[PDB]
Amino acid sequence: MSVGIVYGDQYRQLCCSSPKFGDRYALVMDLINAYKLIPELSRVPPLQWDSPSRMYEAVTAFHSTEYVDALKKLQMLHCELTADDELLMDSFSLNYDCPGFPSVFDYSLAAVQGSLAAASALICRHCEVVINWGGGWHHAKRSEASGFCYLNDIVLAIHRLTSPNRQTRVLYVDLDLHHGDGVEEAFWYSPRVVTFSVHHASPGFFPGTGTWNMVDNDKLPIFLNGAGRGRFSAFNLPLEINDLDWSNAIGPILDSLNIVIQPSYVVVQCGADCLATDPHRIFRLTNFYPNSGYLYAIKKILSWKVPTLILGGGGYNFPDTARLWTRVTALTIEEVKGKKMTISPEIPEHSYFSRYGPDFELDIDYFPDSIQKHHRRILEQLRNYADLNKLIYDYDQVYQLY
Ligand SMILES: O=C(NO)c1ccc(Cn2c3c(c4cc(Br)ccc42)S[C@@H](c2ccccc2)C3)s1
Ligand SMILES: [K+]
Ligand SMILES: [K+]
Ligand SMILES: [Zn+2]
Repeated sequence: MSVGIVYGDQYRQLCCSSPKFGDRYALVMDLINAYKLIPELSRVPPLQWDSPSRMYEAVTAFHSTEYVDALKKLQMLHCELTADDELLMDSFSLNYDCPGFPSVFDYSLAAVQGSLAAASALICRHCEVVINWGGGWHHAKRSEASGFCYLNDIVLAIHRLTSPNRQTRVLYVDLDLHHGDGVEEAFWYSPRVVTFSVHHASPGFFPGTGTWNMVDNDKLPIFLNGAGRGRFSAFNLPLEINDLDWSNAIGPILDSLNIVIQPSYVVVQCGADCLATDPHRIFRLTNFYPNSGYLYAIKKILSWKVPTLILGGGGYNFPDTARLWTRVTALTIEEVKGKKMTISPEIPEHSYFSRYGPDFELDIDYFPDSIQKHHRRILEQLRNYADLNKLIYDYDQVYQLY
């Protein structure tokens, strides 16, 4: 019922203004349009503020005044650096892996604009599900920029998320290869927003969080999962993996969270760093139809009949990221609108066609205990969280999932 997608001319220009990603958003958008999926999707234009003060209020709802001012100064100055300017940019980590360029603030803000527009569309009940491939930056902190993430659109969108109903709870699920540290930290003390991440964790791997907590004692390391009343609310799955193993690792956890928490809204990060074709070469996820962990997770999330917001994020293989996200968009249309879509395995000729070689197939050119202990730990954590928040559940079906 009226799936949503976020795109616009200025949105296209500014989302494709990052030297790291280049024209990834342009390729993704052109691949959705080339398969004639745009007429099956409702346009959600990015949200604009009537005054710069309103934008400041919206952004600083999570971030700090000094950080936003420093990012604006970086954008202004890049359009040499003084010693004090270098010092201030280093203090906020506005360099190194987050380099400056003339459109840092504009692009980082456009991502938040799209995410907040999707949030408003979900709240107003205009769209059952809204999609935004220009956002999904889960590494941005209050007073820090990490992993080319300057503004955390996810945190602000979740915060923005009335009928009589009752207390509102939002379930965040992160499928990026890297840990959702920013969203977890933002809602570390909040039980209403339940943050879950599935990621790779190895020593020296960015960021190194979402795994066993290293402390100074002889006891075995444990998993930190919140504080105060937001304790036991942060869930993380660190994995050392193919589509089937990833699907079996994710399924029971997300089903248990949906059953227990009973959230009003769901927000999914679909960063494409887990693809086997990704240059990082960590996980072995694909985009294949016959039954891909991405598609399985998305379908199982959509099966809950809960309003959902899908975001992009990580991914360096722009054509294959576009293939994955186009398949995800088509499957969302099929699941929500109830209208099947027959995606042509041969990629239609379009603008960026030349970059989808050399086989020009929709499927990507790739030819293909820890988990049970993790399952038990997350099951106990979910039990503790449910008892802490006094949630009603049978404690029998959830065990049967595992
Ligand atoms: O957006 C992301 N996930 O969603 C990211 C994951 C990793 C990131 C951070 N990073 C890294 C490189 C790099 C080159 C530019 Br230009 C800008 C940022 C960069 S090479 C590597 C590296 C960094 C530091 C030292 C050695 C190698 C990791 S961005
Ligand atoms: K993740
Ligand atoms: K939390
Ligand atoms: Zn990533």
